[PDB]
Amino acid sequence: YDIQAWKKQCEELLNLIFQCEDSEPFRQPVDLLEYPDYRDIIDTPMDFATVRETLEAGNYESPMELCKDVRLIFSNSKAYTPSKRSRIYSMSLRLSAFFEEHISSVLSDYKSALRFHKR
Ligand SMILES: COC(=O)Nc1ccc(Cc2ccncc2)cc1
Repeated sequence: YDIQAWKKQCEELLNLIFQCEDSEPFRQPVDLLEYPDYRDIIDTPMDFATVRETLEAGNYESPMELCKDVRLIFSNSKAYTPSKRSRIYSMSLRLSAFFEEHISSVLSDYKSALRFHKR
């Protein structure tokens, strides 16, 4: 029932994502010089360094907020892909499955801890 445990659990999950070769296109903001029309399609850019920085700044209140930003990285990749068979999109699908598999217990434990706090 540790209400604060999610933060280090998220730091460790982010460390695992950074070690994954599938995260390489998503470690830094999309290069607008290489994809000049990117902001015509994508309203809110997001990447794993921004997520890590937001967490380290103490600007996430809950793992649900972190999860919303990580999910935005994947929906941006799906929205920008010209094909469902593109390399970067295919990497986002595997990385998304890995993320969802690992974030599930973080979300469950935090919500359980908060319910216990308000029992
Ligand atoms: C400096 O790193 C980048 O610019 N990385 C990157 C990440 C996503 C995209 C967008 C995309 C393209 C094709 N399929 C799916 C999504 C482009 C580039």
